[PDB]
Amino acid sequence: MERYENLFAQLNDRREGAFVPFVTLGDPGIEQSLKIIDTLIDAGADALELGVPFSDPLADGPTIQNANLRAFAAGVTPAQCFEMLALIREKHPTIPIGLLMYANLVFNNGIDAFYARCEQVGVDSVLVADVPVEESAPFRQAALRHNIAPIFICPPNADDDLLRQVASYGRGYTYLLSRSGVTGAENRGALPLHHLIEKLKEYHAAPALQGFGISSPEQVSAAVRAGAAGAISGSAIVKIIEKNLASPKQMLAELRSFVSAMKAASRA
Amino acid sequence: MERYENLFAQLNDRREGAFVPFVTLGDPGIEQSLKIIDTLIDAGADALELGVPFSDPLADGPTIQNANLRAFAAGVTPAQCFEMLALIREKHPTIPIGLLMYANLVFNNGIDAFYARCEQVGVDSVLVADVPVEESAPFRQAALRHNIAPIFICPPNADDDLLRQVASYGRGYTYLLSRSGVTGAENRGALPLHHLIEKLKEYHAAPALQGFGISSPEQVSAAVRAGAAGAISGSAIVKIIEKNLASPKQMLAELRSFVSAMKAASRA
Amino acid sequence: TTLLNPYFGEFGGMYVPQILMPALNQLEEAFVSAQKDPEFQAQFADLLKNYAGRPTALTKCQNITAGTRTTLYLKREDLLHGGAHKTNQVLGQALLAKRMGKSEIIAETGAGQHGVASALASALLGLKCRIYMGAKDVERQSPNVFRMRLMGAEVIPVHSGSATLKDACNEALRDWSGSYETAHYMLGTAAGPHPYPTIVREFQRMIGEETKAQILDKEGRLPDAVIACVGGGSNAIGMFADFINDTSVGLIGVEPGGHGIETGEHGAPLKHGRVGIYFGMKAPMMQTADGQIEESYSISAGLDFPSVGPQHAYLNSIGRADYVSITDDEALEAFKTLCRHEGIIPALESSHALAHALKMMREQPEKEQLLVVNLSGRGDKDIFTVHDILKARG
Amino acid sequence: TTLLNPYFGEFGGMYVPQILMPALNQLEEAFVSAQKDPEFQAQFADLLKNYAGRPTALTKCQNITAGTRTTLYLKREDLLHGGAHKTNQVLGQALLAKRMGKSEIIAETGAGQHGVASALASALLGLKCRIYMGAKDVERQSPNVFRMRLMGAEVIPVHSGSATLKDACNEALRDWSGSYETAHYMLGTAAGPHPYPTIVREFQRMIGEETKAQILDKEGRLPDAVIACVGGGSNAIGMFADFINDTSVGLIGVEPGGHGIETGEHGAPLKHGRVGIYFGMKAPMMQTADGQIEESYSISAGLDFPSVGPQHAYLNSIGRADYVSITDDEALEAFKTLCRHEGIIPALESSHALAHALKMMREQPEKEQLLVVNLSGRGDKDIFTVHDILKARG
Ligand SMILES: O=C(O)C[C@H](NC(=O)Cc1c[nH]c2ccccc12)C(=O)O
Ligand SMILES: O=C(O)C[C@H](NC(=O)Cc1c[nH]c2ccccc12)C(=O)O
Ligand SMILES: *Cc1c(COP(=O)(O)O)cnc(C)c1O
Ligand SMILES: *Cc1c(COP(=O)(O)O)cnc(C)c1O
Ligand code: NA
Ligand code: NA
Repeated sequence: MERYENLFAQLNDRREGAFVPFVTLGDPGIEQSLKIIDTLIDAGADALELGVPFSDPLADGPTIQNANLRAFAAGVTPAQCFEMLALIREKHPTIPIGLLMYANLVFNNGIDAFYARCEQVGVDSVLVADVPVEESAPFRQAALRHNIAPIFICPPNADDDLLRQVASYGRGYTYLLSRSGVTGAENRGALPLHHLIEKLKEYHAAPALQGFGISSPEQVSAAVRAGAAGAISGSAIVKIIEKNLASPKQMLAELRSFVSAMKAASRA
Repeated sequence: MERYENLFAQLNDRREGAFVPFVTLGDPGIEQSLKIIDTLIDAGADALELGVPFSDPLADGPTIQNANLRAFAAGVTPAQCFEMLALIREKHPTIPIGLLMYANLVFNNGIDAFYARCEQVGVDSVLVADVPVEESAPFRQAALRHNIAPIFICPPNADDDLLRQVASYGRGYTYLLSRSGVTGAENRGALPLHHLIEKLKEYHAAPALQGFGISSPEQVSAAVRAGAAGAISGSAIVKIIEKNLASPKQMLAELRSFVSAMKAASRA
Repeated sequence: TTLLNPYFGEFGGMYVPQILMPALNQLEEAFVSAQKDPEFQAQFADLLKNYAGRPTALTKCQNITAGTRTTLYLKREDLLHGGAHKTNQVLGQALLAKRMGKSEIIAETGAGQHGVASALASALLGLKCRIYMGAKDVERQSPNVFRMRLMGAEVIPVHSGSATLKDACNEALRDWSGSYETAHYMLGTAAGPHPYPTIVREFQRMIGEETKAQILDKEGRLPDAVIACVGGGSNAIGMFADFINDTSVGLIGVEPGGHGIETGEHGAPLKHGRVGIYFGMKAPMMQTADGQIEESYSISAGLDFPSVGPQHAYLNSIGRADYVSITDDEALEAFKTLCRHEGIIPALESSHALAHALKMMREQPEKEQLLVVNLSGRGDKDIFTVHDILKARG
Repeated sequence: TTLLNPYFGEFGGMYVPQILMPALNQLEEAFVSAQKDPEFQAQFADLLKNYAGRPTALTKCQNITAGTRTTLYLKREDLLHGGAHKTNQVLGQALLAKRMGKSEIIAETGAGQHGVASALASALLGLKCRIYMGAKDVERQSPNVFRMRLMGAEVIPVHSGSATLKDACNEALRDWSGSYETAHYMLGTAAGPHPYPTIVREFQRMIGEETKAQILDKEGRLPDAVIACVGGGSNAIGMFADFINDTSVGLIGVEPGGHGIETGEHGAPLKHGRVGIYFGMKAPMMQTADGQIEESYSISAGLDFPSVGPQHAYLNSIGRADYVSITDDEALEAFKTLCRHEGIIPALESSHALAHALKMMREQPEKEQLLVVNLSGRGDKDIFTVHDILKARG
């Protein structure tokens, strides 16, 4: 399908950036997670990035480590995540849905089979956190055979060859990394990204979404001003979950308030 | 003095063997030990062999190890033993008194001084358990300067050179060892000693007293029949002490009975 | 793009987040440079000789083989400084880190030996060392944790996941993802992303080089087989490397069979796991049916790496090396046997290799065979474990 | 009458009950015969090389001496099989026992290392080994006791006297007094009646022979001083022997000062005891004023022999060797220092020698001096002791 392309076209017609929250599917349980996701959309999310719980999430900081742990505490499996994804798509036909995966879960029972399942449930993209461009070939090929955009991370010091490859290989959006390290809400990015952004446009890369440390509305408006198409916030969203486990209602209200403010920062 | 020579002369005039018990001085306390010693004499002991408690009695089996431990439990020191010896001599002017020492106690504060103290209290001989003939020179010389007989052990396999040296170096009596190993009442000697005895007489050695494992009257009469001048019993006497600690009276009676029977076996 | 091939057949690769690729490429270039640099080689040789105690002895065990036609030698990595073979490659990696200008070392450890080794090398060579260790393993390896600290290293418990070695592996990579400009990740086995499987083999290959010279000296020919336990694969590839081109020499790798393969409680991914992608490489892994990584189980705490080096999976696939497993009880019997008959207390890791050689001998006692077992470490550390088990028996 | 002189000046001798003299004379004759027998020498050399791991490394410690004009090397007996130098001489004595046709070994031990060594040598060489150990020491050396048993030895607690090493020494001699026709007494230090001080030095002198070759190789000259701890005297006389005729080389022996000499709670009989006769020899002893033998006290359990070899008392009297003491706290500081700065965990016994070398360095940091410390053993065994003390502090 063309969900990201349609989105970015729409937002550009409104001079608006994308605001894309991340959560782990099934955190803190399946029913609550589905409610969390509908709340994120109703509050203004332009797309979703969704994690499938994995035993060893070696690119994630503690916040998302713990989201995975809560989801495993609820017995969440990849098959259950695919059932969730199908239901989310059935409720929301146009919003782009990207998965955040680790390689073993994609390769496990066949890379082509994993991408075919993504296409069947109506997922639009897949970022495999531990597959660098050098190892990406079978992943990007299977993604594209099944109408799934393979997403690549562009590190903030990426050299020219890397920029060209990320431009050539990715589709849907380019994940523009704010800083080295692992996911986390606390550590803000100290790097000027205007240059990477311009070079990405030069090479006709998919539109850039900035991520890592994106935790406040001002960072959303700054990413857009630097030329990115939008921003992704995950650890900050997940901390709202972690803080409100004892009150599901307050959890949804605080998620609503945060997403609303983040999305408001992206508007012209 | 000439106490052993006088004794052996007397016994020979009666065709009688010597019966010589051993105890540790001060076991189980000084007053009881003095009573034990007078009982041994009244019951018929012809001479006494007396141990000074030492920390590391490396030629003694458990029975005498424990006698030393009891004596140390009562605080017995070598100075107290010398006071005991003086009192025993003051009560009994002719009975020969031999000490069983370890070398450190003799060398400690001067070998000559130790022998001079023995002469002052009226001791007749000293057997230093861990001084073989090869190391005996300063010991035998000091003994003889102070009218103390140095006693040597003749092992049951002693070769001819050793027999000659034991004959030449010892005085008073020759300690005729029943068997290898360490003191103990239980293990009886399996060696014919008639040959060593004859060779000792041939070399004009001091009269032989058989010791180690001597625990019954029949062994006393057998030693005499083999040509020894007598026998020494120690572990068997010490076990009577060990068995009767809770009844000092019964202890003395059982010592009396045992010594009486052992001495009776030595009579023509 | 790399200087050296990151794959052994289908196995290996560099499956790390893009942010770590420059660290890997830098390390590979420094390693290739160091391997041609005679001053680096002389410095490594000097530490291995005068600090670590190389060469190690090759001991013939005639009491064990009496009455059979097996002759058995043990390569004595138990006599290496630190008590296990891991010391060879940490010295090499510490020198690599210094060649690259790095002042800090990150290392993961399970049973503690890799932590101790990396702490000693760091102490000797002036590097600031921090070690990650799953909290369950910290609790059960109090002795090793204190050794690391006495040697100046920082030991950081890891409470995520299963709180054991794989979770410490994750944590080391997370930290390195942010600190690679100043820190070198001193990985503890011949596994993980290229170039580590290659570096760790090359910095362990003196085991087999010395074994070859020693057996030719003493027997005038090569072994019929060299046998080594396989936790992650370093001691075994160190023994096997120099013999790979000697086609008559059998290479036997022994994985922990735990309570028995059929029970599922084992640590033998190479022969009984399923290929997956994790810890930077494609290789056979202990994993659930859905693809979650699981722990390896062994009576021996150091055969805990839940995967296996990609070079072993490759040598197995082409049939140049054979891999078998040995159970806890077989390893324990071999540990007892070596103590009583040769006066050498072997690590329970290494006892898995010895146990397989003893089966080769006892199964066919009149087969003429010359075997070398890599005695990868000493078993002082295992005395309590063995005691308590035998106490549960008498 | 003997073949060799049993005395070193006034010290030494054969003060045993007459029944043991033939055992001593037999052992001396067998030793003299063995020392001229090239087949015995080749057999001993072969075990020391291919079983024990000789020669051991000589390690320079530049991190410790940085900023001073001391260069320090450590002779690495910690890398010998068994983890301590005692392995050299038990192999030699086991061969002597076999040369005499004996099938059984008796040995005493305090901290357990001599028991472990005698059990390993016995296991390797087919001898039935029984070990005496004071019951207080059995209780505090559970690890070593179990190692002895895993190696087939019988361990017999001794409850007499103070139930520690001297009482086990007594018990070994009692047993030998009855069993010498079938058993050899494998005495654990360079002390006791002749010929043991002489045999044990000769079966340890490879330490100093290798040290001399190694230091000439590396520095082109002999050390200014070689430094070794003194429990009973074997590792020290092993280091010192080959240098005795090199008059420029200082020989420094370090006894345990315990809580401090003035406290009386120490283990330094050579410099602070009184000559006595015990355990078959005339030598300085820990003893009461009345002549009862007493225990040595040290934080290190293996510096417990309450006397000292007669050759040391002799070398001290003529002023060829110097003897000093080091307290528990000084030894502990040296143990910590070596761990942190060289990545080597030394036995607390050996830490007494290192501590004295560190004082030589720090007292006079611009004196040019080349020192060798005999690192007699590894300190894995001391980790808990050190931990608990530092815990009592923080
Ligand atoms: O909050 C952000 O800036 C977004 C970022 N997380 C994501 O973009 C989703 C995510 C979860 N795990 C990974 C691993 C790699 C890339 C992205 C992710 C974070 O938590 O720092
Ligand atoms: O009972 C005996 O046969 C006497 C022998 N004891 C002695 O003769 C006294 C003794 C005590 N300690 C020693 C040491 C050496 C010789 C003699 C003794 C014994 O107990 O076996
Ligand atoms: C670590 C260790 C092993 C297992 O690791 P490998 O990388 O497979 O060699 C085996 N033996 C000992 C003694 C070890 O310390
Ligand atoms: C036994 C031991 C010692 C003390 O005995 P010596 O006979 O004086 O050498 C010293 N260091 C270590 C490591 C020991 O095991
Ligand atoms: Na494994
Ligand atoms: Na001493």
